[PDB]
Amino acid sequence: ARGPKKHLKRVAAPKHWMLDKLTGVFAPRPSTGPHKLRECLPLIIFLRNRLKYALTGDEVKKICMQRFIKIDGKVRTDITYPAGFMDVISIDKTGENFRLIYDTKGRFAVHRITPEEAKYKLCKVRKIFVGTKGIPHLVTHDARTIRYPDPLIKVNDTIQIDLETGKITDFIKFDTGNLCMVTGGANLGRIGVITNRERHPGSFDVVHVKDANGNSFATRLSNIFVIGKGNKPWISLPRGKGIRLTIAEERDKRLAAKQSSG
Amino acid sequence: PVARSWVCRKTYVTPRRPFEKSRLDQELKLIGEYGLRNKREVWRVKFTLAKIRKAARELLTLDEKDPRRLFEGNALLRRLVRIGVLDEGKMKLDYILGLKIEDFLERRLQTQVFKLGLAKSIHHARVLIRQRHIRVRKQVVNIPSFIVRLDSQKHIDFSLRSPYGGGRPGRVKRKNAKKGQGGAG
Amino acid sequence: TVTIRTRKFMTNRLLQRKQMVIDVLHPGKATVPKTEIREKLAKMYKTTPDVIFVFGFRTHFGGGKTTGFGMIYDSLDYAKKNEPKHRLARHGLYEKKKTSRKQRKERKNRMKKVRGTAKANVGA
RNA sequence: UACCUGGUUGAUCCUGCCAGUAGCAUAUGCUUGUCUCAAAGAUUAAGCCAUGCAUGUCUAAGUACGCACGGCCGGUACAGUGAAACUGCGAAUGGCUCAUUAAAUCAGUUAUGGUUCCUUUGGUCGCUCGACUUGGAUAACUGUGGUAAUUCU
RNA sequence: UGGUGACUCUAGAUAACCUCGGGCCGAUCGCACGCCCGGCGGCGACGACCCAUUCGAACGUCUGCCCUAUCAACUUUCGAUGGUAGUCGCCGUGCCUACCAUGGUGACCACGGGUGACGGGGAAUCAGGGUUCGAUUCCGGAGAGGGAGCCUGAGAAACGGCUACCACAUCCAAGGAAGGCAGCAGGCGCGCAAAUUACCCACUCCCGACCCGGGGAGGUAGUGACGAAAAAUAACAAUACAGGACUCUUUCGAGGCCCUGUAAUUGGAAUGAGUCCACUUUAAAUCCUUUAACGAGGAUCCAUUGGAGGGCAAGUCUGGUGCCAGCAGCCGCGGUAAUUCCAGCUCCAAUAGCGUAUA
RNA sequence: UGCUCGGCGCCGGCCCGAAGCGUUUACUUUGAAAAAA
Repeated sequence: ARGPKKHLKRVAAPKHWMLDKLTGVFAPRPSTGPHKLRECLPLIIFLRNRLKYALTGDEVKKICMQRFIKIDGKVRTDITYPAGFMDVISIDKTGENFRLIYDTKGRFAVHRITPEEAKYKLCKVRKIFVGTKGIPHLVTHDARTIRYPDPLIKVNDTIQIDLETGKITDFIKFDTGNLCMVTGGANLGRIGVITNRERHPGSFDVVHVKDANGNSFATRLSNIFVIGKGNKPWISLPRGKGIRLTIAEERDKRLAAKQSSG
Repeated sequence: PVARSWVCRKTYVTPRRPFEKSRLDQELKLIGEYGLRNKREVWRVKFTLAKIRKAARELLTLDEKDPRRLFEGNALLRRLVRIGVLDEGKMKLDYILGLKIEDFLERRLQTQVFKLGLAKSIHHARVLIRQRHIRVRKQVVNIPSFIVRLDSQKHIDFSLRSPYGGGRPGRVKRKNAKKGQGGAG
Repeated sequence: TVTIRTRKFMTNRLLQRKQMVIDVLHPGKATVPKTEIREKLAKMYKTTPDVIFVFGFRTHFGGGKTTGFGMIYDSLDYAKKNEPKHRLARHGLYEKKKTSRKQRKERKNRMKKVRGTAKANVGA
């Protein structure tokens, strides 16, 4: 081609979108934003599928442009605004709030939250930078540039940032024994405790994280998020709590739910 | 670029030897007591049974106490007992290999209608199924090649809009009554 | 004779409207037109029958149960605000201009054959 | 479903081939009630095209002295709608085809610590030590012309 | 100060430079209106050097591509190989200049030629092992007759942008103007071979100053026996009669209630195709479904295709020509008693499908 | 397979953990990375 692509095919989108196959030949291509193309969730698909508030592409424009939506405490007007991991969705007229977190599988899930919980946002540092006059600069996962942070913030540290102001409130150091979140890949959306990390020079570092049920796995360093200091999470967990519960006992619990329902 | 499905598969299959005596005699026989239209229906049934026996063959190829084998086998025997071709006591993994075409054709809707005593003959059962006279859990069914589940077996009854089980008389009895009252005076 | 039961009732209050899924139960008769469906739905929800926009009615095999959608607003101006135009045309609230898109295409071409205020009179 | 059958001889065993058997997708022929999907100028011609269409765009927030409409007490400018035109935006997307191309393209994996990036997001934007608003050019418009004609001037 | 596995990294300090074809340090516009004593205030929109981020693009590293020896040596200072110094390029590099040495690849198949070669994700066949195709909706690459060159713009060597060539080709008062359907429909040419000069932005997305406009992107309809899926062409009752199912008469005879089967004997029960009202669907219809009024006794509301010696399920049936006409994928059937030719009857195979030729 | 820093433990001392290193290959086994259909 001679330039950037402005179109997205319906089957070209990855699986975590969870779309259909006959209702359209085109998919909603998200606009440029803080997050990458593969891991994102636009407003249009979330509103017209997860909540089913709008049934039409004109209807989702009517539900969006009337300034009833809050993203990181700010009102937006884009229909293809990329809202990825650990983002807050607030609706003032309805009265409920949502936070964008992964499910136990490779997809996003809805999560109703209390409003007083919707005042801070966890962020993961990408790099530590120095400004033009010795000013320390910080880059989060949503590219939120923060000036003058704490000196105990490193490359792979996680911080708590207030939504209404944008200042550093709390932070968690990266060491073994902390509760962990995994974002990205086939092994995605799970809760565990970091126990072992080895270092590879010039390669991708792999960490070893033990599950609370004793399950063992290993993922890359770039797909590691910290959501708690030790064993207590700072964020309220959804139903399922990231165990990667195995197939035969979703079969067993589905038969149990069917016999209990009658 | 269109929003099309483009997915299909053949349901029947043709044998290698077209002209023969024996297998022709058994398929003509089973059409004889089961009342089938043509050879393509039993070709579809044979293809489905060959698929499920092939799937059982690579299921039994894998070793014992394997998770996906156990899960696929439990799901397959649960499907086979819920369609009614097996019985609830004999749940074993290799008894799928010991069933034939008559077990598949027993759960046909025509056989259930004929053995339930609401039809005279199997041909009468076929023409009455094709004429939409049966409600199955309050649902009008037309297709004769219908698989009846074990739990959906006691709900077979005449449809409420049929004149046989109670309802308005059709075109012909109304015509006979009209010509009778016309000729009466 | 003909009854309506509510299903999947949800109140999206920000749109000043409520959504619900319509099934129509009627034994041994034709497909029911939407007028008395709207009247009975409005009588069920204690509303006058003017803010209802039902669409998409399909008939099952047998006709004992026909599915559909159900829609209610709170005011006529809000129904005029966020609604598809063809539903208003079915209800007789909005009318469109009757020329085809081909005639508009050659019309726009005939304006772009000139420049300036000649576009105002070359295309009548 | 891990399959054969007829054919050299006066008759018998073998190499061996021919021909039947089943599917796949192209044309054609015969024939034809219902209904759900659904391919379709690719193989010769990436040969030639008459015609009609396929890219346009305004909110409260860039320019409004077109009475083209239109509100009054009109006088310390502009109520409002507004064709047209100036201005920035995209026109490098999408659609069709396989003519070239044989470590070329492409697939998996890697690096740019050897470079760029419209727009969006976040920050930077009194960090420098020396006017209570500056200037002239062009539209649209009016009027005047040549061409056989153009989205000509 | 801070970081990488690693900087000639970022930051810090010093001396200057700082391009008139010229880096920033707001001479822009709307909304609600105000406090204090002329100054002082919020919510925005637009623009803006610098970064990181986002869509990416670009050159690279390792591994994997059809056939051919009637392709055995190939490339070289008209750069082939690398070193030094530069030019250009957004950077890295013979990408290219000036000087150097003769280098680099090959039997593990280079070099050369052909390909009925766009590649892959895939499709058919498939015990296992394999063979063939992939133009084709997903991804990436190439071009818009073929080369060449260029403006604008962040991003184009763009062709529904421009310039010159040849080939084709439109109009003309003859001086000159105007061209690229391998886009949507449609025409010519070609061939065994391939559809309407239709409706609409309503659904899915895309562009724009932007809820509001536009989009042959697409959706809808028709042509459509490419192919796939479901699925009409009747059954019960009594009479046409060979006797079995069980007991008996040496055998016929009888008990015979399920009888089983077939004849244009009769009888009622019915539903569809179609004719159409309504309703539904839809931008509006058509399609499907529901429902009125109709609508079958040779249900004339009439089912074809190749065959009947063997392979290979099906008449030594009848009549006609009698090495001629012909049949026959192969054996072989025709010379005056044709189980194969040509016609009528019956029968077998699949069934709205069947046969033939090319791979 | 062992020789500079610190840990579950106890009164200059034992054990454990660890900065650092402790023959290359194929194969075997477990993980990540691995577009959708």
